[PDB]
Amino acid sequence: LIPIVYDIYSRLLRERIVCVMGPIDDSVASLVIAQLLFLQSESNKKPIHMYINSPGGVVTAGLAIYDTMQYILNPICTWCVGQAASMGSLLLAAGTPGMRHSLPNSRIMIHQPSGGARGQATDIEIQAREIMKLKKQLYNIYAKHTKQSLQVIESAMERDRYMSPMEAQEFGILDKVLVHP
Amino acid sequence: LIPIVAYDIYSRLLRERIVCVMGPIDDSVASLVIAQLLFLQSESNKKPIHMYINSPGGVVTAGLAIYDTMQYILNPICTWCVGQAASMGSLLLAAGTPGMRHSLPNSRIMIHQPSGGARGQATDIEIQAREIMKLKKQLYNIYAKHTKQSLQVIESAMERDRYMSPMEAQEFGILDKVLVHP
Amino acid sequence: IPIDIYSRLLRERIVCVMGPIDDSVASLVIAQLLFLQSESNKKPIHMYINSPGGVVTAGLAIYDTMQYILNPICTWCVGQAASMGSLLLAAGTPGMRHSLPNSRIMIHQPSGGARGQATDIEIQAREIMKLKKQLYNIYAKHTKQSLQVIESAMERDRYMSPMEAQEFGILDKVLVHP
Amino acid sequence: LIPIVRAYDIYSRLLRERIVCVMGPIDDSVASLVIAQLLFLQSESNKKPIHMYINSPGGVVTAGLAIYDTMQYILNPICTWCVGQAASMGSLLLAAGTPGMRHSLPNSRIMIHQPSGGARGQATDIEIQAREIMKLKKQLYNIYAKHTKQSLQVIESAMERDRYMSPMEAQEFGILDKVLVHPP
Amino acid sequence: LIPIVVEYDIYSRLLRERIVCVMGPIDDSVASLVIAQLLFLQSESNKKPIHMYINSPGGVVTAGLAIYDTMQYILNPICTWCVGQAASMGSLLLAAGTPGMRHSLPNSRIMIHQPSGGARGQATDIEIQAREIMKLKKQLYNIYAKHTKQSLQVIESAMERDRYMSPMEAQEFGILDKVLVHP
Amino acid sequence: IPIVVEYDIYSRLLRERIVCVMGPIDDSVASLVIAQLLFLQSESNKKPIHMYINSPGGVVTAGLAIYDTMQYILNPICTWCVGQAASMGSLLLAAGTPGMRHSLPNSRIMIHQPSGGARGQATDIEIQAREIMKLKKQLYNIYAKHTKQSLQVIESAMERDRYMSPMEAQEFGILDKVLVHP
Amino acid sequence: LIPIYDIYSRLLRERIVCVMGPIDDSVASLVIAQLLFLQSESNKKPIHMYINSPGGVVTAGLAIYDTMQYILNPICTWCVGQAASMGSLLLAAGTPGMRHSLPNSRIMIHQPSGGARGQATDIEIQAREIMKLKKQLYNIYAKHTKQSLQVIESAMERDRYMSPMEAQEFGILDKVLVHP
Amino acid sequence: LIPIVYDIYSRLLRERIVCVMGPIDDSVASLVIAQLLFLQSESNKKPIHMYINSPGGVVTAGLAIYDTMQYILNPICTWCVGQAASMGSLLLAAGTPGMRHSLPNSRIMIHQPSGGARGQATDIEIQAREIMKLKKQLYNIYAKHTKQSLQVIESAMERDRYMSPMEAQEFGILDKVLVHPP
Amino acid sequence: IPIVYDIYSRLLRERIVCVMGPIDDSVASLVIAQLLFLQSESNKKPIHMYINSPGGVVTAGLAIYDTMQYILNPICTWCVGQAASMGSLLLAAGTPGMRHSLPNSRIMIHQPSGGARGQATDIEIQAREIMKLKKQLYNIYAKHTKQSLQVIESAMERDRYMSPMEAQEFGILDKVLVHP
Amino acid sequence: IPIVVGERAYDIYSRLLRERIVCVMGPIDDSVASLVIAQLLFLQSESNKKPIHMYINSPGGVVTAGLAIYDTMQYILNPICTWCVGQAASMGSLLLAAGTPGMRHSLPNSRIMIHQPSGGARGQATDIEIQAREIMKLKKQLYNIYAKHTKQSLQVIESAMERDRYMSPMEAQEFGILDKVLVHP
Amino acid sequence: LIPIYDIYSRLLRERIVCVMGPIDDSVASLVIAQLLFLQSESNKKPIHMYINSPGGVVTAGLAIYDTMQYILNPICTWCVGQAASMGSLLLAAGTPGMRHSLPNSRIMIHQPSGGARGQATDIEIQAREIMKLKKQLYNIYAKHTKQSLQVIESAMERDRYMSPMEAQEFGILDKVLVHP
Ligand SMILES: [Cl-]
Ligand SMILES: [Cl-]
Ligand SMILES: [Cl-]
Ligand SMILES: [Cl-]
Ligand SMILES: [Cl-]
Ligand SMILES: [Cl-]
Ligand SMILES: [Cl-]
Ligand SMILES: [Cl-]
Ligand SMILES: [Cl-]
Ligand SMILES: [Cl-]
Ligand SMILES: [Cl-]
Repeated sequence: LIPIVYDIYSRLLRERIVCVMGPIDDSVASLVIAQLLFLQSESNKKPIHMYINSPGGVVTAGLAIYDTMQYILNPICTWCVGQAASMGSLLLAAGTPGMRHSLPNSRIMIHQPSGGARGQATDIEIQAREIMKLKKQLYNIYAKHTKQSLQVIESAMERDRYMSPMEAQEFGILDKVLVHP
Repeated sequence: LIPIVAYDIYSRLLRERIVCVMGPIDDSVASLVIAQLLFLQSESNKKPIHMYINSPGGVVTAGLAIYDTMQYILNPICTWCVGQAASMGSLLLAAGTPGMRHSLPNSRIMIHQPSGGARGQATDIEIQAREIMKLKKQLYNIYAKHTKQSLQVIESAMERDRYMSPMEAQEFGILDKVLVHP
Repeated sequence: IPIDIYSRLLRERIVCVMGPIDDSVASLVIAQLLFLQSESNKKPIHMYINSPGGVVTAGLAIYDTMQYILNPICTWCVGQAASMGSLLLAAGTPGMRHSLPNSRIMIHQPSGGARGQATDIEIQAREIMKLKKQLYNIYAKHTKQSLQVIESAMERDRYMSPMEAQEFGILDKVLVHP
Repeated sequence: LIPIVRAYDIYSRLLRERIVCVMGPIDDSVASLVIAQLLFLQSESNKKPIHMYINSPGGVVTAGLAIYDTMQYILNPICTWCVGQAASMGSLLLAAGTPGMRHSLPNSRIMIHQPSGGARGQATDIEIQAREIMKLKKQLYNIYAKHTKQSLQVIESAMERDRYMSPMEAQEFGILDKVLVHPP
Repeated sequence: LIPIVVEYDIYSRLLRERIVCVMGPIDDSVASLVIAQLLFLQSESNKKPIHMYINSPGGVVTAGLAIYDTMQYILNPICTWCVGQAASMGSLLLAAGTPGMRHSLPNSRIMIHQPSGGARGQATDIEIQAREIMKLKKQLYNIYAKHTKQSLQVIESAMERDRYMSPMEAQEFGILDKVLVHP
Repeated sequence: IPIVVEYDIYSRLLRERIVCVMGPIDDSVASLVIAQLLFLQSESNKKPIHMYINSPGGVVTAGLAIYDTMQYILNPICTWCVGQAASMGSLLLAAGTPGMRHSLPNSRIMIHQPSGGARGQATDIEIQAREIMKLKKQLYNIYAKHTKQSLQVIESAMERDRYMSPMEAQEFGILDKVLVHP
Repeated sequence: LIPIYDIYSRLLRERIVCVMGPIDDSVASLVIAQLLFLQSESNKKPIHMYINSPGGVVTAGLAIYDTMQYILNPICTWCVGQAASMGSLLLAAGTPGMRHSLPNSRIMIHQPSGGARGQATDIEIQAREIMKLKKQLYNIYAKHTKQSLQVIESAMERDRYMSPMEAQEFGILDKVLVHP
Repeated sequence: LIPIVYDIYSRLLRERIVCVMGPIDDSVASLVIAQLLFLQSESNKKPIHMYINSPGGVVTAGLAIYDTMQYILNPICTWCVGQAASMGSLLLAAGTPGMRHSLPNSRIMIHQPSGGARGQATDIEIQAREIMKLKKQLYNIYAKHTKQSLQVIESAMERDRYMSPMEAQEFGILDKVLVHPP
Repeated sequence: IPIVYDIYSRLLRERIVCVMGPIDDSVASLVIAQLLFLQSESNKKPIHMYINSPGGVVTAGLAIYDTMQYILNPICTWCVGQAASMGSLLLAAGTPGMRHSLPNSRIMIHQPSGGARGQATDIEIQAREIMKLKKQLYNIYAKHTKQSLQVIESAMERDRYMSPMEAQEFGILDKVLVHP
Repeated sequence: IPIVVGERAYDIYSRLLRERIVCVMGPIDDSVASLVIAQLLFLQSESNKKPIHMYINSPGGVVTAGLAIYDTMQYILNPICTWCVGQAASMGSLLLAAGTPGMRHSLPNSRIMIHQPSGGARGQATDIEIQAREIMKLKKQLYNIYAKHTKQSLQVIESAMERDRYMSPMEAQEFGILDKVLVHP
Repeated sequence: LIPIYDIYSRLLRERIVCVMGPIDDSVASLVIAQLLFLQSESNKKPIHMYINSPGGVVTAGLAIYDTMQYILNPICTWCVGQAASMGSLLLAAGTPGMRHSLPNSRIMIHQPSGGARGQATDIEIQAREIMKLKKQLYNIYAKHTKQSLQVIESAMERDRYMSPMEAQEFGILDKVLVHP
């Protein structure tokens, strides 16, 4: 359940490896950000490996991890394992250019954000105003790292868009579809 | 528990051309009220119909359904507020025939903007958000039509929960007479 | 439901206000009182009260109907007439408000709830005080008491015996035998 | 909870006036009653028109199609009256009325949208159920295009998302014929 | 709420017209009511035809066989009318109608599939319950092949998974006779 | 539940001297069947009684209660199996008048030993277990009486769940005729 | 579970206080305990406070606010992800010139929400204190944001979301970081 | 409770043993992949032993463990203990050719993946295409390591296919069926 | 729970594996991990297995049985309290002559139980697999008790409770020890 | 649970186990019986001659769990001193009487209860008969064990354990369950 | 809610046993285990017992009482907050002249409560036992408070709350503290 060799996630963290597993929420985001700032505080040069196997989660939690990645001076090497869907695909695409990897049988999914709203009509319009702001804010972030136009981003993320590692490499999400070290 | 006079107490009133809108208003309550308003119209298209309101409100689409049926039928409608007429219950009180909108002394009228919910993708949130804004402006135009107020007064008053006494509701234009028969 | 005993009493112009009082109970009571007024606006109406209380707006709805109809209303407290049940007992026609010897009457300020933003809570707190002032003026009107004593008595739960409620002005006669 | 007006409830009284009420969510229970009422009204007369009052937020697609088939099958002219709202399959029943007899109230609301559903099981069972919900999608689109007199391209474009319409917009689109303010 | 006529609920009013409604899922409660109606209609007249309206997603297999047996037993010609959908045992009752008297509305759909069930207990009880379910599967396949005029090899390959059909496809398969638009 | 007028569909069949044993069999169902059988005997002790069976079984004491009343009344009883007659349902099917036990072609009959529970002290377990073995032997003698089988064949066939086709139940002695047509 | 001390304690050794998730009496007690521990180390060394909170109890937020102002150390507030409700107050409560935010973060300000139950006298008592908290928060916001009381009233009447630049113009934060 | 020697699973990890026990989800997949990288960092030449006793689980979690196995340079010795079903059988076949073992009374099961889909018809078609892609993706992986044609994999995995260790060896899933170490 | 470092780990030093409580994939994985660890420490030293299990998952018990037969170490099985269902199979799987039981213990054997749900095709596959497990368990009991299959089939058709003396006569254990 | 204190931390029950003290408190199930049996075997491995102290404060529990502890108590060569604290009911009374003769003690206000075992049975009639014979064997098995250690005849045991039989420490000594009734020094 | 060596283990090092919260078999077994450990350390050093219990199981309170009276160490009972039901019995069970209580503490005594269900034979047995427990508690209270059995019967017939001075006069205490 938690092997000791020092839990198994710290021994990799000692090798400068940050694991992003399971759904992404404020708990997972705060742990990843705390590890990114600590590894930067130890060195501003050594690269940071980030293993991603997340089906998605909260949008604010994904942007919190994204900003911390795009703020630390260290180059981040993203490694997609199993799957990187929803905000997990953004963290995979937000890696250092040329250092974004994925395994052969992985799968990447992108889609527009979903949310909720309840209250008076004035409160619904305010909350719907921010959901559409996050939608276009995510579209600008994806178009920045994938080198795609906003038209292609809006057309592809209107629905759930699953991609194979080769389909994500050509789209601009990752860079290398590894088959061996 | 509904008493028997054979009918129930509400049907004995329905024979006297009396429709009771008591309690929360949803699809079930609106469907029953509309069915009664059309059955009373079939008996006579001239005899006035009396509507008693003791409703805290409910679904906006259900309240608009009753309002449309009230304005659709050519029968005169006398509205009677008992206890309280809040949310859509206040709209049904003001939707009566001009000059036939009454209220008891210790009644209470509350008006407020509609509330709702929305969940789904960002595209679905926007579609449902405007639709609530369309219902909000649709209610504000109906209130301004029967209360003879401007849209600025309706918007400023119904931004929050606006409770009114029968005198304040008469001064605002919702009801016409504050009855007192001691 | 014995064959309907409440429907039989209504034939003799008797409206029973038993159990708690909510929007459903008030709707039935108001519908019966107006039905009895449509038959005759002169014949007296008997109201049997055995209620532990309930929603305030439901009690005010019954009260306004009681004062609107021209029929004399004889109130008969049986067992207990607490909270809004005490108001309906005192709202009867003066000289026609009765209570059984071992019954009891309770009066107290209205209670409620409020939740939301600081603006909505202020609006709801405004209205719960208007109901408190409105109830005190109605109790002071029918019990022939001043607003000072009504505020001092209804600040907490105030239970009264049929003799204490008669002296306080809630009811008129404490029946021993007919 | 229904008033009693020999005695019957208010819905059974309207049924004697040849009025069927489709009010509330439409499932198999509601559809069967509506189909049973439509069959009984036809067995009383094949010429007298049938009035259908609609106040439904929608429901099961197979339930709405069941009512639609019975509406087109029976020989009686069907006057559809939208009261309150006619959303999802309720809008299809409104547009399924006799041409020229589809009415609505001025503040009513009409919504059309593509069908939804679910699928669970093996990959083979997923593909079978998925192809079925796509056949129902194309089946609804051809029915809407038939009664709204629109092209398939317009129907496919408008029903991709939830499409809310006003009585004036639903009249322009071809769902209803006239928006009534008073009895004609 | 079921509406009331005054010639009496709407299903009781149709029962006097010799119309039995098989609506919703089919279980022992629904099957027993349909059987009680069919045997009452035969006692009233063994010559007058019985009409059966079907709008069922299916249900218990034993309940569907109970209705099918009563259908084939009574001497009355049975006109089956599919409204909405006739799936699982509902498609079997639709095919169980008198030949030439099996109809369906245009936008209906018919689904057929092999039966499903459960089994739990000791290994001896599992083998008893499994053999009985397999006997029901072969029993249904023979009934379908009898009324659809198809071969067992066709029935075995079609009902292996869920097989949805349009009224035109169901007519060609042999489940119903006529697809009706206007009478 | 349908209604006739001249009355539910089961009450209308009872006027034709038909008793329906549908669904599970518990103390409630057994009491109704026995109340109808004794009522049908009070009308006529010589006219036959028809019993339609579509039951998966239930409580054994409830099945024995119906069996006792069936054998006690003087009326001949024609048992008709529709759908399935399992557990005590097969016992009521075999308890019909000899030569008047029928079944539809696709019906299914099952027989099995009784099941139950027992909880308490060791003394209570022994008493409750002894009564279950008495019910088991009491059922086996009743089955062997009406099927004309030996106790051994009844004991070995009912050790596990024994499902039979209508032809297999006719050969075993549970029913007499497998009707493909009236 | 949490990666090994632990990880938050490591950042505390670097004088970093993390205000993550909702804010209640338990979270406020931990933050105040960490702030008092960092002040016991030194009375002038800067304390860093990273915020990623959707809000929470108002009384718990005021507990953190008073502790932030009372301690002598300069507080460096960093908005990560979001800082809504009381989270924006703690973000704006930082030392002037030391209130930062990430580029894609978001700030929300709104009047306090609560509840009241009981009799009319108890409803009126609890309704007063909520109004007092509303003016108390409005005075706290107007102080650090250097805005007028009318602006704070019109802004926090409904929910108001702001980008890091919009909150910098309003007066919540001071510096908006960007691509290094 | 896990014993203490560290825990019993950590002492085996010192002997280069990775345990894939119980159902497979994202939590189990991450721990296995993390343990496989610990053994690779210690040595790229030393073989890794992976004991499997899993009924299966999430397919994406099984593909994650599969990719790490094929990625690392270390030879992997898969040992089927108890059962290797669903993705557990794929991990058993994913071992290095010639190093896939099984105990005599183990049980191997292969079957096509299962999933769910809900939403609008457009969302159903998108998710249905993905389930069919996972189906053919697993079929090509099984065909690659079992050295079978795609025709055989489709027929064998259309339903739940249970295999004895001797049958799974002939099918190509494992290599050796051991009783005692030879 | 008790420390001496649990009490079971202290026994694991003395090459003692405890199989107590219901057996599932969790218990089976722990037992196999202990058996593999004790084999790595020594291939000749015997392994003692104390059994107090009411049974459980059949595949979990088969995983323990195969691991017992795989390792080269002799395995002494000690029945304490009860050894029922798969617990009796592990008791009989010990090294011939090293299968013991306390005097007031209790041994029970029975055919496996399971479930099946789905289409008629799926029922037949799962039913065929349950019957394979039944014959597989029957061959294992006749493998260690040296009884004929006719005796194994007739005894395990129902729940067969045995005393330690009866289980020794049947061949499940070898010694009934009152004192060492 | 508190802890005490070459520098190991000991929970309060391990500190007593180091003094060769096994605590049997609360209900007795497979989990409790497994821990007690594990502790008795550990204390025997340290020394097969030093006495083992067993404190009992149990309301009872599973019969097979109590027999598992009883057999292990009789198997190990170490003399076992049983100390009844609070109450020793159901199987707890059997463990109190299972101690070495002359070393069975009890506190003044303790309470000892004995009764026949209870159980359940569900399934077919054949399964009910099998499970009924098995609880009957356990009943006779417990009666023979009580009659052995209390030195009472089997008939006295059958008459006393038909219902719940509560005893004071003085009554349990006269009956033969314990030897010494401690008297507050 | 455990401040770290935890705070209760640190007090046990000073020979202080805490009896907090309700008293059940779990609490009684811990208190008895601590009293036995503190006796093995020293038979002469006094043992301090801090009591803040609302009461609980009677057999659990009798177990602690029998352990307080069996060890040779003088027991100093210190009532804090409340000592109700069996907590008051353990308070009066201290060494004569070493029973203390804080000024605003509260002592409550009451007859035992219990349940009963089953046949009429089982009802009489369980009721005859709860009366023996009732009379047993009455003898223990009358022994340490030096009151008569008739006074204990009348006092514990209902819930009898006492102030620290009323408990001292009744015989439950010895000294009502104000300062050490
Ligand atoms: Cl970077
Ligand atoms: Cl009008
Ligand atoms: Cl009056
Ligand atoms: Cl038509
Ligand atoms: Cl026929
Ligand atoms: Cl007879
Ligand atoms: Cl500061
Ligand atoms: Cl490899
Ligand atoms: Cl071996
Ligand atoms: Cl010994
Ligand atoms: Cl002492």
